[PDB]
Formats: sequence, structure tokens, C-alpha cells
Amino acid sequence: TGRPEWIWLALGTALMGLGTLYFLVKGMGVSDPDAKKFYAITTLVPAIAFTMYLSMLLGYGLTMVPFGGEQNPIYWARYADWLFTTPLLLLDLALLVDADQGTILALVGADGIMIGTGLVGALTKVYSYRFVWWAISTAAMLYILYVLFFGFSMRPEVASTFKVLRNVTVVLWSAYPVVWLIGSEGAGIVPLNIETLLFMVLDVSAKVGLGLILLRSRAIFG
Amino acid sequence: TGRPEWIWLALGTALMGLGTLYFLVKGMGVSDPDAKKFYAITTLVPAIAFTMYLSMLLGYGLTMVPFGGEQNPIYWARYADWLFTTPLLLLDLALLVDADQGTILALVGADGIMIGTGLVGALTKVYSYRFVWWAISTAAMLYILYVLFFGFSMRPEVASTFKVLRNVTVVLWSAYPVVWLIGSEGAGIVPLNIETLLFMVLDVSAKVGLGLILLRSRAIFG
Amino acid sequence: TGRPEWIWLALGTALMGLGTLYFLVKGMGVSDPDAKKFYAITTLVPAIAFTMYLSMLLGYGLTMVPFGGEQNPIYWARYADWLFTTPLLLLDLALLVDADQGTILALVGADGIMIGTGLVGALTKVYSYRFVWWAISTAAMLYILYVLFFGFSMRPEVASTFKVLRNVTVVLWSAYPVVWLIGSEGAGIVPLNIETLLFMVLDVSAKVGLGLILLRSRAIFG
Ligand SMILES: CC(C)CCCCCCCCCCCC[C@H](C)CCCCCCCC(C)C
Ligand SMILES: CC(C)CCCCCCCCCCCC[C@H](C)CCCCCCCC(C)C
Ligand SMILES: CC(C)CCCCCCCCCCCC[C@H](C)CCCCCCCC(C)C
Ligand SMILES: *C/C=C(C)/C=C/C=C(C)/C=C/C1=C(C)CCCC1(C)C
Ligand SMILES: *C/C=C(C)/C=C/C=C(C)/C=C/C1=C(C)CCCC1(C)C
Ligand SMILES: *C/C=C(C)/C=C/C=C(C)/C=C/C1=C(C)CCCC1(C)C
Repeated sequence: TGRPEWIWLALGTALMGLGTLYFLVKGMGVSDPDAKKFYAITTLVPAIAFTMYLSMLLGYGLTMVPFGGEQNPIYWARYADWLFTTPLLLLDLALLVDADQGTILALVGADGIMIGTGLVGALTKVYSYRFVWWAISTAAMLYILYVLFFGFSMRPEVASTFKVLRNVTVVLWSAYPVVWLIGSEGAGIVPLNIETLLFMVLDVSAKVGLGLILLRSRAIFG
Repeated sequence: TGRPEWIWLALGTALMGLGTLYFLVKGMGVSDPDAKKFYAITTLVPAIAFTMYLSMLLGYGLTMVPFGGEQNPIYWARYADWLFTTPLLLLDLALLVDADQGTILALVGADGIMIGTGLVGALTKVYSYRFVWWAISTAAMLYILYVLFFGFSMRPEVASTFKVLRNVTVVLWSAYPVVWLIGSEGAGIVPLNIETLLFMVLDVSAKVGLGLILLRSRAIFG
Repeated sequence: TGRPEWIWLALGTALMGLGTLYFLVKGMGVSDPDAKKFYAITTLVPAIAFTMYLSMLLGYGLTMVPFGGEQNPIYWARYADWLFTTPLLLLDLALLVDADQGTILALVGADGIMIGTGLVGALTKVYSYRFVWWAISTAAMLYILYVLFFGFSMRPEVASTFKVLRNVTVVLWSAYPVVWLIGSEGAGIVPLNIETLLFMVLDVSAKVGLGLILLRSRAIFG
């Protein structure tokens, strides 16, 4: 449309749609109960992202936020996506290593705090306070990355695949707070169309790329 | 009130209230842990519906949506109801057949997508796009109905009762997308007062009728 | 600020922050899987409350509701807090006594109804109807208190600690509907600044005080 960022929302829509169908077809035939879990979780993630990319594309998931005395376009639908997809991504890792339920609840809950405070920050009209919410959200993210690194007799296959996905996760997830900070939600150093591109690349890698690694491994089978 | 559809919201309120109290009293005394689950799930469903029918009745769960250059009355509270009650209904079926957790997560997640895209469609102001959301939601529903039919050594009692509830579910749930399509949320072929009547009949059958079948069966006991 | 109630939102923010860090440090080293669950649940509760107290403090979690022909300040963020923290509090009790899953689902669901109808009541613009929502919410609360009292061979340690926390819970939770009723959300008999103080004291006792009792007991260890 007249929104320069439309092309990246269109491409992301397409790529999440296509990954969803690919993982769907792939999980056809799986009867192993353990594998079943990894396919459900991993197929759902880009399915949800597909819907929220399309809602941004059609303009539904966009709102105007007054701050710095301007009307700032804020894509709120990203937070509806992440609210569900990031705990699912953490569940994939947690199941792989057979984490204790107490640790899974710590992780999902920290995650909810991360996304919910990011959303409040995105919609806050007092500019300086936006970054207070950014910092609390970032602290939640560092708690999560900590646990993925220092909170975990797995069969070798499990440990191998987990080490790769854990390294993927730390690198990609750590980039999101930076893009927000420099982008239209934060300091406004990078235009919205470039921000939208950055988040598209991170999202497709974190969802489809990550699932391609996981669903190709024997680590998911009993 | 001055809303011709009030009578059906009043009747639905009453019928969901009464079913909730009936199942409540009925589950008094049950000590079988397995039966306990079916009573909790099955009592909660019309309890939630009761509150959302009352919110429509009192006018709280109604908003105006501009589309086709008019102010269209949209009852959004239905989606708050269904967001919780339809996965619970699916949990009743899934527990009956002892489904794998991976399959339960596929089902609840597809369901969330179904209701959430229906809600976006209901609130979208660009008329043609309303039906794009309708179609994606419908695809999620067909995924769910598929799984209930081709994704499932149960004791005979389980298989019997499941076959009846599965047939009830496919027939009733399949009607909802049609009522939406022909009603005030969609093409506007049927007036709001008749739409509201249709949804009342489906809801009371899908919640109270369905629970009456289930809670009468020995299939729910270990 | 210019809001007389700010001081109590500031103190609550601080006290929830401090309890969160205290329980965090305390749970460092715990390896017992059962203890792990109680620490996760119990640390998360004031973590969430911290964020919602801060959102009230900064003004984000406040909205104006027209009723009785005035503009009534309503802190909606309390309901976002309670929606997650009160089922977690109930999960702490339920795990302690090893409740059946059917009973846990009854409890969490009744709780969701309690908070969600309280939220509708808080935002309803027709004054008399506010108290209809109050009454339904109160009925949900009485269902919950009933179950905590008449729905439950635990080792003595479990029974002891549970009896104390159950008595704490009944007394504190029962006060919330009274404060709402007499406060700015209800009859407007008590000013907002005094209401905010009352809820701060209840919240810090129900979250941090309650967790201090629980996390000090051996009841949480296998
Ligand atoms: C059959 C397999 C290989 C998957 C193909 C399904 C299609 C959709 C996504 C698959 C590709 C993505 C690889 C994961 C990692 C990346 C860093 C993706 C970032 C996007 C950049 C655009 C490059 C081209 C693409 C169209 C994939
Ligand atoms: C004790 C038993 C039989 C239950 C009675 C509790 C009351 C509430 C609901 C029970 C009746 C509903 C039967 C399920 C199926 C239906 C198709 C219901 C659709 C509604 C149509 C109105 C007909 C009359 C009613 C008042 C039940
Ligand atoms: C190390 C221990 C004792 C905990 C201290 C951590 C700090 C935060 C909360 C701890 C104190 C609260 C006790 C629980 C019960 C109460 C009734 C609290 C209500 C608040 C009243 C204010 C009194 C002083 C306070 C600053 C704690
Ligand atoms: C599918 C997408 C994923 C994996 C997205 C992850 C998003 C985050 C890790 C976002 C984190 C943020 C913060 C740490 C700071 C505040 C802003 C956020 C929400 C972008
Ligand atoms: C208690 C009520 C139940 C069982 C309701 C079920 C509702 C659905 C199956 C609704 C489905 C819809 C679609 C498939 C298309 C878009 C519109 C919806 C949300 C009505
Ligand atoms: C951390 C805070 C807790 C334990 C809060 C509990 C809040 C309740 C028990 C609130 C109950 C209410 C009703 C019973 C009636 C309507 C108003 C409410 C929501 C305050």
C-alpha cells in the first residue's frame, strides 16, 4: 500500500504461511507421542505468526500512539503473536531436555512478563517511561537466557540438538530489544520500514529456521 | 429493551445459568478423579457462557463497527466466551479417548486460531477483508474436525459415547461459520435478531445438551 | 504526583519488587523438583504484581469510567494482575495437598470467572449493574473458599502448613469484595486514596506475606 513497510509484512506473511504448511505436511504420519508434541508445538508457532503478519499487512494490527508530540505508528499485533509463540518456543527446548515443571513455569512466566511489559512500553505515551518498560522486559529476557544456560544424563542426541537450538535462541532473541530500542517504538533512529524488515528476518529465522533444525533431528523421538 | 434480540439473550442467559446449577449439583458426591475432571470441565463451560450472555444482555459485550459505511452492532463478547469454552469442549473429547498430549496441543492451538481470527474478522472495518478472516478461521475449524475424525483399544463404553459426542460436535460447530457468514457480521442477509436466536440455540445445544449426554455416561468413570 | 494515592502505589511497587528479589535469591540452590515448583510459582506472583503496581504508578493502568454522571478513575491494571496471580496462588495450595486435576481445573476456572466479572463490573457504565457483576464475582469467590475448606493421608507437615495458608487465604481474599463495594468502583463511601491503601496492604500480605510462610516450611520438599 502507501505504507513502505508493506512489502516486508507481505513477505513475512508468505514465509510464515509456507513454513506452516511445510511443517504440517511433514508431521503427517508421525505416530511417536514424543515426536507428536514437537510437531504440534513447532507447527503452531508459524501458524500464529502467519495470522498476526496478515493482520499487520491489512492494517488491523496497527495503532497510532502519541508520544514526543507526534502520532507514532505502532504495530501492536507483534505482541499478540509473541505472547503465545515465545512460550511455545521455550516449551520445545524444555521438553527436549525433560525440564522439571517448576523450571518450565519459571520460564513461561518470565516470558509473559517480557512480552507484556514490552507491550506496555510500546503503548506508553510518556516518552521517557517507554524505556523503563524496555529495561524491565530486557531483565526478564536475561533471566530466561540465564536459565537456558545454567539451569540444565540426556542421551547424546538430545544434548547435541539442544546445544545448537540454545545457541540459535540466545543470538536471535537478544537482537529484538536492540531493534526496538533503535526503532520507531524507542529512539526512532531507524525508520519503521527498516525496523519491520529486521523483525521479519528475526521472526522467520526464530520460527521457521529454528523449527527446520529441530524437526530434522532424531532428538524428538523416543 | 429496545434491542429486538434482547429476548434471545435473556433466554440464553437463563438456560446457561440453569444448566450450570444443574451440573454443579449433579457433580456433588463424585469422588472418582477421572469423573471429577469431566464434571469440572463440563460445569465451567456453561458457567462462562452464562456470564457472557449476561454481558450481551446488559449491553456491555456490544460494540459498533463501521463497515459498508454503516454502524454495525457487533457482539464481541461471544468471542471471549468461545475463546475459553471451545478448547474446554475439545478437552472433554480428548480426555475421553486418552489423546496424546501432542494432539491435545494441536487441537487447543488450532482452536485459539479459529476464535481469534473470527474476532479479528468481526472487528475489521474493510468489508471484503472480513471474509478473508472468515476463511482462515474456517480452515482452522476443518483441521479440528479432521483430527476428531482421523486422529483417534478404548473400552467399548468410551468408543460409544465418544462417537455420539463427536457426531454432535461436527454438526453443531459446522453451523457457526454459516450463521456468521449470512448474519450481521458477514453478508447481512439475516437480521441481527434472527442471528442471535440461531446462536442461542447452537450454544445451548453445544454446551448444555452436549454435557447432558456426557455426564450421563459411565464413560467418564475409571 | 497530583494523585494523592500515588504514595501507596509507590510503596506497593517497592514492596512487590523487594519481595520478588528476596524470593528469587532464596530459591537459588534449590534442586528438589517439588520445591522448584513452589519457588517458581511463589516468585512469579509478586513479580507480576510489581509490574502492574508500576503501571498504576506511572498512570498507564488507569482509565476514566462514566457512571453516576461523573468521570470515575478506575485502576484496571489490578485485574490484569489478579487474573494471573490468583490462580497461581491457588496452584500453590493445590500442589501442597496433591489435589486431583479435576479439582484444580474447577478452582482456576472459578477464579477466572471471579476476576473477569470483577473487571466487567469495574468498567460497566450503568451504575446499578456494577453490583450485579459484583455479586456474581462474589459467588465465584465463595465457591473457591468452599472448595479450599470441604474438598480436601498427607504427611503431617503438609496438613499443618496448608491449614495456616488456607486460613490466611480465606481472611484476606474475603476482604477484597468489601473494599471494592465501599470504594470508588462501588458505592464511593471510601475515597480512592484510602481504597488504594487498603488494596496495597491486602496485596502485599496475600503475596509476599503468604509466600514467606510457604517458602519457610519443609512442606514444599519431597
Ligand atoms: C524445505 C525447507 C528448506 C524449508 C523451506 C520452507 C519456506 C519457508 C522458510 C524456509 C527458509 C528459511 C531458512 C531459515 C533462516 C533464515 C535466516 C530465513 C530469513 C529470511 C531471509 C530471506 C531468504 C530467502 C527465503 C525466501 C527463505
Ligand atoms: C434435567 C435435564 C434434562 C436438563 C434441563 C436443564 C435446563 C437447561 C438446558 C436443558 C435442555 C436442553 C436440551 C439440549 C438441546 C437443545 C437442542 C436445546 C436448544 C434450545 C431450545 C429450547 C427448548 C426448551 C428448553 C427450555 C430446554
Ligand atoms: C526477610 C523477610 C522477613 C521479608 C522482607 C522482604 C520485604 C518485603 C515484604 C516483607 C514484609 C511483609 C510481611 C507480610 C505481611 C504484612 C501484613 C505486610 C503488609 C504491609 C504493611 C507495612 C509494614 C512494613 C513493611 C515495609 C513490611
Ligand atoms: C517469534 C518471535 C520471537 C522469538 C520473539 C522474541 C521477542 C523478544 C525476545 C522480545 C524482547 C523484547 C525485549 C527484551 C525488550 C522490550 C521489547 C521486546 C518485547 C521486543
Ligand atoms: C460454546 C460454543 C461453541 C461450541 C462455539 C463454536 C464456534 C465456532 C466453531 C465458530 C467458528 C467460526 C468460524 C469457523 C468462522 C468464523 C466465525 C466463527 C468464529 C463463528
Ligand atoms: C494478589 C491478590 C489477590 C489474592 C487478590 C484477590 C482478589 C479477590 C479475591 C477479588 C475479589 C472480588 C470479588 C469477590 C467481587 C468483585 C470484586 C473483586 C474482583 C475485587
